[PDB]
Amino acid sequence: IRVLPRFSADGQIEMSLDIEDGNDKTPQSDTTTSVDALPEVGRTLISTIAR
Amino acid sequence: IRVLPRFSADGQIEMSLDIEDGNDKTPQSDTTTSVDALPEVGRTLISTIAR
Amino acid sequence: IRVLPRFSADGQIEMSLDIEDGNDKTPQSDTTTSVDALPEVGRTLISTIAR
Amino acid sequence: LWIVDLNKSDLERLGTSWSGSITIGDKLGVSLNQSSISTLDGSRFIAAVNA
Amino acid sequence: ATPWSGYLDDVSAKFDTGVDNLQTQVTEALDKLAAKPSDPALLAAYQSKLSEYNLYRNAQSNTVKVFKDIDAAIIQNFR
Amino acid sequence: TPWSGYLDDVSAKFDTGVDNLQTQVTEALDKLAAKPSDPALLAAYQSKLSEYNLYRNAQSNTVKVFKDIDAAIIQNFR
Amino acid sequence: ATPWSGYLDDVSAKFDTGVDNLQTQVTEALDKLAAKPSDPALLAAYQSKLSEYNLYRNAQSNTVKVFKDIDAAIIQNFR
Amino acid sequence: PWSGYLDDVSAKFDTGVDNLQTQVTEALDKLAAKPSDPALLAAYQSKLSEYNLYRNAQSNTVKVFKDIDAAIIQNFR
Amino acid sequence: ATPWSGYLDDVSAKFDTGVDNLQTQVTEALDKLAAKPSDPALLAAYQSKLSEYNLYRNAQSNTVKVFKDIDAAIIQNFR
Amino acid sequence: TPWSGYLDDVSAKFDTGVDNLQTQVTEALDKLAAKPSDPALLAAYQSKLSEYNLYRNAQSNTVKVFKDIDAAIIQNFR
Amino acid sequence: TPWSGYLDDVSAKFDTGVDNLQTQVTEALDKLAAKPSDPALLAAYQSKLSEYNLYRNAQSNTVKVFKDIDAAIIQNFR
Amino acid sequence: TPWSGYLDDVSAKFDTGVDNLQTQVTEALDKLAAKPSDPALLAAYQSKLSEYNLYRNAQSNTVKVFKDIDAAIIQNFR
Amino acid sequence: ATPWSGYLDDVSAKFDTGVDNLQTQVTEALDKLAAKPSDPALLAAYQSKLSEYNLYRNAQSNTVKVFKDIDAAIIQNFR
Amino acid sequence: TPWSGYLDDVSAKFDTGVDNLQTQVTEALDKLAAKPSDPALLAAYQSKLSEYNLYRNAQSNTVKVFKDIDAAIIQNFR
Amino acid sequence: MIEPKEIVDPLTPDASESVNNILKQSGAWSGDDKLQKWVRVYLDRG
Repeated sequence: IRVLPRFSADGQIEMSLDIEDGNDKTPQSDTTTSVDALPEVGRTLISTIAR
Repeated sequence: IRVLPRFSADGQIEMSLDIEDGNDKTPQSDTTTSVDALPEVGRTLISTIAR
Repeated sequence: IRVLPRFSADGQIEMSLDIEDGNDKTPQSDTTTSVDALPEVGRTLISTIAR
Repeated sequence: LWIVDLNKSDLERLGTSWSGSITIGDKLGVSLNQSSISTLDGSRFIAAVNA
Repeated sequence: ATPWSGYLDDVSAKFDTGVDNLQTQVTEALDKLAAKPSDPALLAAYQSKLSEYNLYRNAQSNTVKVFKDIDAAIIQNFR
Repeated sequence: TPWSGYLDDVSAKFDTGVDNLQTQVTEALDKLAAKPSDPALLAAYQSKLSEYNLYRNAQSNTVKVFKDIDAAIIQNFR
Repeated sequence: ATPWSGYLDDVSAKFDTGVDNLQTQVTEALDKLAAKPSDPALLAAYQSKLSEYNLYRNAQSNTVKVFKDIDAAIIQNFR
Repeated sequence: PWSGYLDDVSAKFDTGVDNLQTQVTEALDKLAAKPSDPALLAAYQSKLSEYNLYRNAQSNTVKVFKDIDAAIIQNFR
Repeated sequence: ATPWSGYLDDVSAKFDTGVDNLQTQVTEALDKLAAKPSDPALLAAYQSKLSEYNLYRNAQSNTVKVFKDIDAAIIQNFR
Repeated sequence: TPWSGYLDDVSAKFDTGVDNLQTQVTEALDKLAAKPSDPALLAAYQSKLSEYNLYRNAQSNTVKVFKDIDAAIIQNFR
Repeated sequence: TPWSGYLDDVSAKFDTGVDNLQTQVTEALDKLAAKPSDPALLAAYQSKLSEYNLYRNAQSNTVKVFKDIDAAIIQNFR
Repeated sequence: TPWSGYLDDVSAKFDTGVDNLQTQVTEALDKLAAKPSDPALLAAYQSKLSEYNLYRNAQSNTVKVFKDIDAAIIQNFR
Repeated sequence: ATPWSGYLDDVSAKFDTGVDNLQTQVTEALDKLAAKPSDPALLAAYQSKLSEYNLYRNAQSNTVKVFKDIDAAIIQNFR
Repeated sequence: TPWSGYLDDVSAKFDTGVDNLQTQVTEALDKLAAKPSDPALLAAYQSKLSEYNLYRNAQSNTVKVFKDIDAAIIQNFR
Repeated sequence: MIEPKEIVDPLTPDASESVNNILKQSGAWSGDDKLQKWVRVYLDRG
């Protein structure tokens, strides 16, 4: 996560955000035990501004 | 031996001297206690001025 | 040997002298009898001025 | 210039280790403190002593 | 930001996406042959996979250098 | 309006001179990358990669020489 | 529409149109040999065809490279 | 800060290649841990060569704009 | 983690852990056989084992050479 | 170190990047020299020596590439 | 030292910018000369010599640039 | 001249690893040649001769691989 | 007196005085080998001396070239 | 005498080393051809011919190594 | 979690005063030695 916060005059917080998360796209292996035990989440990236 | 001599008025002799003396370092290799009748001496370097 | 002669009125001869002499290095002379047959005479170099 | 070095050291190892294997009835192998297969199909024990 | 990728990156990646799964096939066939080194079927399979992999990596690395040598030749003339 | 000088008119002759090489190179590469083991593919891509090399070297050298002729004439206006 | 061909393309094409039929002969040979691998009449023929194919491809490539380097050396002197 | 025209024409390349200045270091210190992995070697080759071309093209462009300016300034006199 | 290891060490260890205990099996079956050299069961065992150990070490050393070749081919293209 | 340039930093990355291979190969050599006919010792040394070879090659080529980049930039100060 | 100009200052800032490279390179030179077949000594030398080369080139172009600025200003006194 | 480079050292390690083999191989030969038809001498010789063969082969290949590591570094000094 | 000698001469001669007598040792090893080419201990001895000599001459001449190029680039800025 | 180079001197050291092998090997053949089925003759010829083989191969390989040293030095005069 | 503090006073006991307790309770001590005294005296006493 990268962020830069700003204080509004109205008691609001504005932030410019960059978010990246997931597991990595390993080439090494896939196998039933691995898929069974360890969740495949995606991998996702977002960049935006919100207040 | 390298040398440069100078004659004092007092008959003192002054000279610039440097001396390298020794034997060649052994080749990291075998020898016999009789051959150690060919004796080790170090490798020494001296450089100075003397009167 | 290399030399340059100079005549002095005192009947003295002056020379600048450089001398090299020796056998060439043959440290791996194989048989004992060859060394016994041939004298080792160390490679020596001299440089000086004399009258 | 005086340079001086001094050293003392005292050391002691003493005791024993063990491992082994049995077989019962062609039903059960047992192995203690071996990563082996207990391949012999017959009882073996191995002490180790050092002093 | 999204990871920056150039023209040489593009050219290189075309091979990786061109060989769908070779990159993992050669790992599985190894774990198998290693489990049973003396079966001719497993040997005959692994010989093929390892050959294909070797040729893929050579053709990739040569092509990237050929392109780098054109770009470096053009940039010299800006002077 | 897209403006073109004399050097542009020069380099453009090469681009129009090779009708489709620009495309063929990419097509051949995309084929080969799918099956990097067919000798007919490899031999074709070798030939068209090297024609694509010589094309652009000849282009940039010939564009440079005219710049040097022009700068030489212009320096004498004083 | 039809391919632009350079000069090197013409050189390669001389080989391709030189061995009129070898390209397919090799494949047919392989197909039947693989159908019945233990026949020395099939084997004795396939050995010849495969060797001819190897030499053909090799000569073709080596030739192209030589012409490439002659051209490159001439072009360099324009600067 | 204060920044001339040449500084601008330079910074154009920096802000152009967003992340390569980092990626070459991260690829390097991955590879240095394990020099014999083909997947690390094949990546590093392309990143390093891209960085090379980047620095060369930047330096030649700044050189040319300098010499256009020096040519004009020589005529004020 | 282990004292150190490159990618080649790993490829080697994959065989050394793929044949779980063949090293000790062969090391001991010899100590049986030598003490009564003329028993046909003991012989047939030792034959079957030593053939496995042979093929194992053979394919082990060949695989390392092929990966060293593939790496050298890429490192050479950096310069 | 008294002083270390960027190139030194690059080389040191490789050195500190391989923990102990420098000595591992040295020890393996002496072991094998003690029993030149044991298959296990042979199979060990083949691996260590190959790894060492690749380490030195990769190390030395990078330094050269970085030298040429700097030389090219320095040239244009003129 | 007794007298130094601005160009001398610009120059000296490199001679003190690199603390000891001036000796390190001569040191490594004879370590290698004693045993020119040691890989570690070779690798150690290659980088120190490259850094010495770049140090001298970078030093000299700067002094020339400053000379040309000063000559250009002095030309206008008349 | 007791001068011995790194390659000389690498080779010497084998010479000093096989302390006596160098002569055992000749002792066995002489006593075999004294009576060629004896199983105890034949069985001894075989086991010594093979060890000497593998000794000299590992000795020479190691030397060559080191030489090929050095030469690839020295090439980059330019 | 002693003959005059520049800086490059000195950088060269640091090798000829560093490798104490290799230039003699190689000719001795060759004169012994030519006597009986089929002695394993003589072939094994000569291989090392020849390799060391080769490397020594390479490192010497490459270093002299590098210094000659560092000098010419300064001498060019005098103008 | 005709002009002879350093490579000629090196080459000739071998020939003058093996004083008589050059002809011993021919006489052995002339004899063996007379009665190809004499084991006393065969046992001699096998030895002479093996010696000749090793002699010629050592000769050529040595010459080539010196050619490649000289070529590598001559390259840098430029 | 971070927890800074201002420091104005030296340690109590001294470093040396503390080290000796550890050394003696460990048995690592060597000032009992018949010989190293000649040197150690200059370091500890000075």
